[PDB]
Amino acid sequence: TCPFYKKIPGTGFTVDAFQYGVVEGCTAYFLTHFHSDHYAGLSKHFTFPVYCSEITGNLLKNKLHVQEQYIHPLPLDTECIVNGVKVVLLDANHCPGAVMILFYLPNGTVILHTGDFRADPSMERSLLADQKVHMLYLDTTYCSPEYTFPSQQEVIRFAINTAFEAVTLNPHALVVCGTYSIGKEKVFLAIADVLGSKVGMSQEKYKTLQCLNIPEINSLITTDMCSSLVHLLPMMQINFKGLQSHLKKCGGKYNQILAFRPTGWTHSNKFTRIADVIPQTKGNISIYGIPYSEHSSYLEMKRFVQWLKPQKIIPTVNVGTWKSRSTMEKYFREWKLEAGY
Ligand code: NI
Repeated sequence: TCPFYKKIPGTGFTVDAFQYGVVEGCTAYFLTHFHSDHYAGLSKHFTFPVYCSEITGNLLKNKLHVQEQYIHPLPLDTECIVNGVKVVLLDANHCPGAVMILFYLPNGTVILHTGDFRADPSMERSLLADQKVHMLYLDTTYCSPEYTFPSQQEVIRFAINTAFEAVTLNPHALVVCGTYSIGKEKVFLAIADVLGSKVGMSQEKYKTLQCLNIPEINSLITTDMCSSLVHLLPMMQINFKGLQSHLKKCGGKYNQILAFRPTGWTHSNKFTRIADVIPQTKGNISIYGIPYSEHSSYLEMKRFVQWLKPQKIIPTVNVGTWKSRSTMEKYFREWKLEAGY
C-alpha cells in the first residue's frame, strides 16, 4: 500500500508510486526521474497515464517498453493543466531528465515536490521566485551536517587532470569508469574529451545514453571497444579482480588501468580534501573513489529551504527510523528559528 508522502492531497495524483499496484483514486501517476527505486513497477503492461519529462519518457518507451499512448511528456518551465490542475516541471539538477514538480491546488495551496535534487542558488531564479509554497516534499538524503563534499566542477577538474597526467606518462594506460544507473555522465565524458577518445561501452548502456538528448552524442560514445581508450563497466566490476579480467580481454593493447568509482558521500570526506585524494593500487591497477554527488549537501539543502520558507516540510528520504525522523525535524526547526519564518 502506497505511503502518505507519495500522495498529493486534493488531487488525483501520486509521485513515484508504481510498486503498489492500482492506487485507489489515482488518475495520473507522475515520475520525477528514471532511477529504479522510483520507477519500480513500470513495464509494457502499465495502462494508466504517466506524466514526466521528455527524457524520462524516451527511457520509459525504449528501456521499459511502456506503450506510447500512456506516456505524457511535459516541457520544462511551462504552466500545463493536467486533469484540471495547473502544474510546472522544473530542472532538479540530479540525473538527465530529473524534475521537481510544482502543484497549484484548486483550494489555493501551492506544493513543491523536489523528487531527487541537488539544490543550487540558480533555483532561486526559476519560476519559484514568483509565489509562496505552503508544503515542500523534500529530498533529505544528506540531511545532517557531517555530509560535506566538493562542487561537481572541482571533482571533474581532479578527474580530467588525473587521467591526462597518467596517459601522458604512459600512452599504453586504459581508463575505466564505473556506472550502474543514469547520472554522472560528465565524469566519463570529460575524461574522454581531454584524451581525444570516444567512450566505449556495452550495447545496453549505449542504448540508454542514446535516450538522453545530449548534444553531439554520436561524436562522444561508441560500442566499438577497440577504438576507445576510455571504457565504461558496471560498478560491481570496479575492483582488482574485475579489472584484471577486463585487461586480459584487451589483446595486449594496454599494460596499466586507471579506474574511477564515482560514489556519493563516503566517511573519507570527513578527513581528506579533493586535492589530496589518493587511489588504492595493486600492481599495474589503480582505483580512485571520487565524491561526485547528484544530491544536495547539508549546506546546499539548508540554503534552499531558508530561501523558500515553506510552511510545512515532508521528508521523502530516511523516513524509516525514529532516530532519522527526529534528527531531520530538529534541523528543520533550527533553520526556521535562525531565518525567522
Ligand atoms: Ni535518484
